[PDB]
Amino acid sequence: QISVRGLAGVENVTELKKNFNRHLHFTLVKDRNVATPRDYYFALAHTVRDHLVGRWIRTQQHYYEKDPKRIYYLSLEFYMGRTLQNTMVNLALENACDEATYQLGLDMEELEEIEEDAGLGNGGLGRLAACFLDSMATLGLAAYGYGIRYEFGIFNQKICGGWQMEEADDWLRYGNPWEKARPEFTLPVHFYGRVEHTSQGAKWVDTQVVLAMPYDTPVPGYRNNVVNTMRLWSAKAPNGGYIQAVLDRNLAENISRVLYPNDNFFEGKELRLKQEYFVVAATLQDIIRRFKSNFDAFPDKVAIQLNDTHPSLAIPELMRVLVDLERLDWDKAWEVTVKTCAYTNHTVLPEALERWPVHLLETLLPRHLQIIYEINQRFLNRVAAAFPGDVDRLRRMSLVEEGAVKRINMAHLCIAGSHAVNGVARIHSEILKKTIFKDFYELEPHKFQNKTNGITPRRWLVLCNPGLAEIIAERIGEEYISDLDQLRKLLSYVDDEAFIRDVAKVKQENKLKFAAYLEREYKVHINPNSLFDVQVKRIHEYKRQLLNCLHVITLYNRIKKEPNKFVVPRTVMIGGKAAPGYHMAKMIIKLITAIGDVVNHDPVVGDRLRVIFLENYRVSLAEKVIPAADLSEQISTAGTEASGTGNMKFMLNGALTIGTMDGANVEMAEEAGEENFFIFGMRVEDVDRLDQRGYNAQEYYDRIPELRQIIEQLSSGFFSPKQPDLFKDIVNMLMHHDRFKVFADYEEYVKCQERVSALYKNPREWTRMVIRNIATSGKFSSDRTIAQYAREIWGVEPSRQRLPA
Amino acid sequence: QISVRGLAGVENVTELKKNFNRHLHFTLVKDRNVATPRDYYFALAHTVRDHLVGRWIRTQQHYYEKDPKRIYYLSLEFYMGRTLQNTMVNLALENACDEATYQLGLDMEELEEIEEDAGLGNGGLGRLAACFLDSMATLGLAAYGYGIRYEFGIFNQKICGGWQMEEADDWLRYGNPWEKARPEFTLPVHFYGRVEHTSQGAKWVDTQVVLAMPYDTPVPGYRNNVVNTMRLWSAKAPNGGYIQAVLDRNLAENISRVLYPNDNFFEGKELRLKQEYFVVAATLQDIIRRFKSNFDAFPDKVAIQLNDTHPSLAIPELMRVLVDLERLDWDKAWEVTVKTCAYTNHTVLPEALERWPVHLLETLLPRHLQIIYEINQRFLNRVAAAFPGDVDRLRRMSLVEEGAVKRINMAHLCIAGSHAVNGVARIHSEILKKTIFKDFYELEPHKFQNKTNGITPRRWLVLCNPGLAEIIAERIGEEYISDLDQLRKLLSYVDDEAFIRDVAKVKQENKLKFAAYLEREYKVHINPNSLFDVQVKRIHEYKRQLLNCLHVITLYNRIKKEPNKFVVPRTVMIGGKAAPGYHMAKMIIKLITAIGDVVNHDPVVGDRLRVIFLENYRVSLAEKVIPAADLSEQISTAGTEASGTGNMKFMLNGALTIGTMDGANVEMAEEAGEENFFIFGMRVEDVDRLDQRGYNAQEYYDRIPELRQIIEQLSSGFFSPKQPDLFKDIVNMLMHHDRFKVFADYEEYVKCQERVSALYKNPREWTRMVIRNIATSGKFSSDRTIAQYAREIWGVEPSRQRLPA
Ligand SMILES: O=C(N[C@@H]1Cc2ccccc2NC1=O)c1cc2cc(Cl)sc2[nH]1
Ligand SMILES: O=C(N[C@@H]1Cc2ccccc2NC1=O)c1cc2cc(Cl)sc2[nH]1
Ligand SMILES: Cc1ncc(COP(=O)(O)O)c(C)c1O
Ligand SMILES: Cc1ncc(COP(=O)(O)O)c(C)c1O
Repeated sequence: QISVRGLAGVENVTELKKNFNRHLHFTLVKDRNVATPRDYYFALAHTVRDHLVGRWIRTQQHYYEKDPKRIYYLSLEFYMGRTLQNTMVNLALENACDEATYQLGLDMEELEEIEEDAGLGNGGLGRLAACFLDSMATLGLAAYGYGIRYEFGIFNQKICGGWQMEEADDWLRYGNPWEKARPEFTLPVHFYGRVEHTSQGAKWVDTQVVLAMPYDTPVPGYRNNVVNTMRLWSAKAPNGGYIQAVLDRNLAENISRVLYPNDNFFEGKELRLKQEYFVVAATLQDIIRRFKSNFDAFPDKVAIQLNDTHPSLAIPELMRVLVDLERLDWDKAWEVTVKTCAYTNHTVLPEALERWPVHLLETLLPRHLQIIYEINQRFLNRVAAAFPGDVDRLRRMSLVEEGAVKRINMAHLCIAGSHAVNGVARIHSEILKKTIFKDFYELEPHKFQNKTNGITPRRWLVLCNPGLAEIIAERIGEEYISDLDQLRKLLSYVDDEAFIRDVAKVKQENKLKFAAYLEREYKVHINPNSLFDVQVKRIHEYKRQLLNCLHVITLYNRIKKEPNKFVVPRTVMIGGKAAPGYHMAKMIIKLITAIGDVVNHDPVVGDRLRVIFLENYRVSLAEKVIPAADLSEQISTAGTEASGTGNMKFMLNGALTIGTMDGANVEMAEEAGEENFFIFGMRVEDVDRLDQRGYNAQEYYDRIPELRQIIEQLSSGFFSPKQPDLFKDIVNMLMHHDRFKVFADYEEYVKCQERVSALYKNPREWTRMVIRNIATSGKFSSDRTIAQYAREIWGVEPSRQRLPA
Repeated sequence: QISVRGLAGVENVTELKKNFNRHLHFTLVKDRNVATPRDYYFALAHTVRDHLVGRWIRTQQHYYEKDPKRIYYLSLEFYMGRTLQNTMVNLALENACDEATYQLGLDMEELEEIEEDAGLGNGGLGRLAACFLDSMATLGLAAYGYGIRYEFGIFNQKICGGWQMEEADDWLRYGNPWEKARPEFTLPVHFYGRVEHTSQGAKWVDTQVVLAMPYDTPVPGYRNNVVNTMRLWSAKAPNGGYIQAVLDRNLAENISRVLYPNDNFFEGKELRLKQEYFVVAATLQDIIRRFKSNFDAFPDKVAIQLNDTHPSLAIPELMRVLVDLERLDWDKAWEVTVKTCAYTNHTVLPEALERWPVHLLETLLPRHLQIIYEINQRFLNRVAAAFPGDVDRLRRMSLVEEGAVKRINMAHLCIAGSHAVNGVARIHSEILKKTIFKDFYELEPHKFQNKTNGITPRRWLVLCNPGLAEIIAERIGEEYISDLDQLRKLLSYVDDEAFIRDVAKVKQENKLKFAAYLEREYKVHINPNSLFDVQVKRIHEYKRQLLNCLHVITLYNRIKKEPNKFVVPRTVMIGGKAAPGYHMAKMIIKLITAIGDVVNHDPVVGDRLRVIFLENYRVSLAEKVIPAADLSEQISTAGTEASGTGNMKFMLNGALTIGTMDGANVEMAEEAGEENFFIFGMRVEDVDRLDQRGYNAQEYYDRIPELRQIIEQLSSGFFSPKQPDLFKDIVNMLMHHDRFKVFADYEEYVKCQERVSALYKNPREWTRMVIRNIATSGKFSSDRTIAQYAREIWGVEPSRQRLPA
């Protein structure tokens, strides 16, 4: 069996079994005769959960007495996934549980498949939060994750008639064994009301209260005995007629009901604003109380990291508390606030920027608006002094945006109230300084940093790709698991026939296992001897699933033109959710399935090309498909993807990347060598030049016969005979309203895809290049990222020293 | 210590402690340093809960293989109270837990005070359901309780400015250690839709589904190793825009949200009808499936007991299922149904009768209405044949009621679709036959029975009055605990000086403990050397808390007239909830407090009379005040209280009763001797005679100067100087619209109260009479009642044989 999954200690197995059987009887109230695989999964989950407890108590108590600086990671999303396997891995219990369940006549992997994702995020930002909690525990940081316990996470996606359908993600249906309710640490949050300016200052009164009930989930570090805490707040009513009043409690409880499924788009829903304030206010009460267990030392004991502008109200909230309740002078309080807070920016796309209507803030959060105006005044006073007479800089830098409706720019608030501002990869971090926050960079250059994203090599290697983890371990030991730069040592195996063999063998095993999953779960058949070409990520125009579609159609039309000409077989897989209200994204999902309907049923094509849409892409599913992937599609328009992290997943798991010089793709290529990446298309510079003279898609259509053909297939109704004009909006958009310049990268992309195939025809040289990629993915460990946060922002030293027993 | 609470086994205590400490660590995730009394209560609850599990599995499996007839107790209410103490008592674990907690430095009674009531009932009917589940387990019956898991039970009553305020009863706030969720046994219930009459018969289609999620609570028998099941169903949504759709799931989930606080009043709310169908449909699916694990044998394997008309839809539901889904012929199905179902009637008051609008049933439950019309037709066909040409009997007996709005009489449906119909005490059961269901009794006399109510001597003696239980045990052993007629043996101790001493000593201890509770919990001071005179029960005109008020005012006015004349000191206590919309009941609560405001602050009165309103009367509080009570107020207007059961509580716990010849008061007096009860006022016969010539309260006012005085105190504003006419509605009602003839029993009552005092001045003879009452309360055991149900209705033999280990 696999040594990286640890020891199956004889007494450990015995004890595991005993405790499994104990929970089944006492916790589940079952005999082996009525018990289902779900009961078996939960008995395991409880048994495994018990091993966290001693460390969870010991860790938190150890922070109480060492009194290190506390890091508070505020996020509206934690995209956690399942936790059974992760717990076993970080606790060295995996092989032991596997044996114990084996002796009881159970298949542990089958049991793991019953666990529901905690899918309390939308995409990258949400998952980064999750990898970050993991890496902070593994680096021995006294770090707390602080969010919302959504009753419903990211919608369950079904595909019906080729179309996405949304169903509620009822993830707490059968209970959550991993969380611990702390109803005794419940806290009041206030909304609405108004401000009384009197004698000991301002007073926020006549508010409506919503209670915040914390639920704590354990966050285990990798084999270091550290167990940190994720605290997620749940909304509760405080204590028409009686019945209606009792039923109307739902209204306040709706605050924590459901994750907003808008990935990188701003919607301006009040219920969202309530969700943001809810998490901010409850969290800060916790931070202060725990601090108190004078505020000059506050930034020496407290860091607040803002995952985007979503918890940006933490800035006026802290000020409110310090000034109104603690009665600090404004200036004192503001020094404290800025040194406490730092802000992570995740995207440059204007429509994802949070700009809340002033009337809304005035109504829901009156005292916060006042405070925000006062912040603006003093901040623009600073601008004016540093740049005398520069009036336009003033209106550009202003927290307040003028227009038919006045709004507050929440990014501006964050920069003003934070000592550090970071982007999430080098290219993105620089553009913040150069253009989009150029003015702020000019006022305070020292605020601006880079922290290039990362993924945890626990989840994203050991967990999901134990076969790859094992052949690496066979060569270089297990230290790389929490020291991922050691993967560099694998470059020395690039001519090693055993390693070349094993790497290819591991990938083929992962492909077989994925095929089996699709057959099991969907009765979908995929050609195992095909290049698995995978684009998985949220469905957006900027991510250009449509470019991928153009290519797929290109391959189909080329096959039909020259049927007799050999092409490398491909299974092209696309997966990802569209926001329920983004019509275009939903049209693109349908187009993917509609291409499959033609392509996958053409006898002339047979098994040399398949196109399939992976339903319900989510963390658990990523862990299945990514280790199976040959080609990693990372084809955003240059300038549009701040970083990405799926890109990193694929690199770590033995896929080659086809991509643009966008986001962290650039650094990955730098790390591996551009010779070892399929880089294509416009650079940022070329996109800009095209914007200066204006993007005319018609030029590209008039000069490329293959593209012209595809577009006429779409228009004429070749991919929807029953509904000839089904795809007119997509055609119109591409021809006349394409913000992401799909046609401009078509040729370079198709050519680059030809090189991909060319290489794939040479298995040895494909695998050698893959080795060059794995060996060089170390930079993309989230431990690396978190240690830069710790040293460059939070001002804490990380550590991988074991806590005792 | 107390031997009736069992043995503190040395290894048992050791093990208890171990397991207490185990749960505190693994279940509560606490160290002894952060732990609160609430954590300590839950560690105990888990520790004690573990002792049910083996018996719960063993009991249910034993029913599977013995395959006895299953009893299904359908009730919209189970008024359970707390379960920690009850579990320890029935498991002989009380003294042991007390010692174990003692060795850990904890007071177990203090820990018990943290447990929230399961207050999922309103009053008598709800509590009878609870005593019944207990007695069925103790009699070894394969009995299932089937109801609704209300998110909110009976409202928490606060008193503010003398007025009742209602607050949500958030009883699941900190978790329910006692219940076990069975989400895997979730079931669909259908609403709305319409009927297709085709080929394999009718088809109910286009329904809206609400899921029913069962939660199972253990029901422990008294020391017989039996643990039966209470199954309570919780409403769940099945799987505007996305967000609103997810939020709109609340609407269906509102079905199980809150108990309707209408005690003995019919309101006609659709949400109520949904609650009734919900419980009926989910329950019957369970019954059928479990039966299947041909339907001629169905009544030999299934009894359905209907606790009032609330689950009366079980009758058309069973028919629906048998006919539409199982495709039995109508007649076959109807024979099955009638032999399965029996109906318990709880009140004769017309306004508590369920008569649902036909339009409502047509809309929510179309197929049920059809079936109900068909039932009516065939049933009235039977009437017509048995009573040819009797047309008015036809419209009187009809399930269908004519009027501006046509309704279905649910009582009529129950009698028609049930093989037995019972009242809840002898007098009530006879009046059903004589008058109110005279016509049905004449068609089918053999259907009509009596089952006089009872209370469990576990909860209502051993649990709540361990001191009384112990001195009884000292004389006659412990067999009486499940064989309550053995209390008769105590009549031989009526001249026993040790027993007389102990009985009085026990009561004084209970009074001290109650005083302490009021001082602790409310800083209310009561004179311990006073006669404790207690009227506790739901606030209603028929129960005549106002008569009690007249008396209290009488005593105050008599004191003030002759200050120097000795009177036996009294603390008069009134407690009970008013329905949020019953204005008059709410006015009566205020009047009680307002009398206290004058009386309790008159220096001339000092501590010789106090009037206090016991806030939040509920099962746990009954267990505190009833063992403390000297005088038990049971003063309903004759003819109006079908049985009562609080009356029985008081008799069992050493109070004397002042009462009318109403409900089970009559049988209690018969059991004890009328010499041993303070019986007063009109009998049913006198009430009737007064109705024939018309009740004129003015006569009573014009002939009784003391009454006249009190009424002028009310009118003139003596009990509300700030608001002189506060009590005008109460005055007007009593003078001109009194349905319950308060003035007609005033004189007899006041005189009878004089005899009460006369006796109380002779402690020995008071206690001897109390002995005569306790000794004769055996008939009022719910085991007795349940065994009559088992033998006379269900057709099963009860048993007190131990199940093994
Ligand atoms: O949910 C937990 N415990 C509760 C406590 C409770 C209180 C009242 C009623 C029932 C229960 N049952 C539990 O399992 C729980 C224990 C642990 C240990 C963890 Cl590590 S994460 C975690 N959650
Ligand atoms: O609530 C119980 N067990 C659950 C099972 C579960 C499933 C998923 C997630 C967490 C948990 N925790 C429990 O305590 C539970 C066990 C028992 C034993 C009883 Cl007797 S009454 C009773 N309730
Ligand atoms: C489920 C899920 N969604 C989104 C992402 C981010 O991927 P990308 O960088 O391709 O948008 C990841 C890594 C993932 O696990
Ligand atoms: C809390 C509670 N309410 C109501 C009742 C019934 O009492 P009564 O027969 O006096 O209405 C009881 C016994 C009780 O425990």
